[PDB]
Amino acid sequence: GSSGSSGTGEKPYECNQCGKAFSVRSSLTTHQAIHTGKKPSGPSSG
Ligand SMILES: [Zn+2]
Repeated sequence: GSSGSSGTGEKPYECNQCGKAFSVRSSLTTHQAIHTGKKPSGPSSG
């Protein structure tokens, strides 16, 4: 599609998991909590 920030593009920080927009990136981080989605590696590796 059309990808580019040259005109139309408001609310750069918004949630998609449940659908909740925000204002400050700091806010999105506070909401990311309930939206668990991490992938920490283990102490061993192959
Ligand atoms: Zn959400």
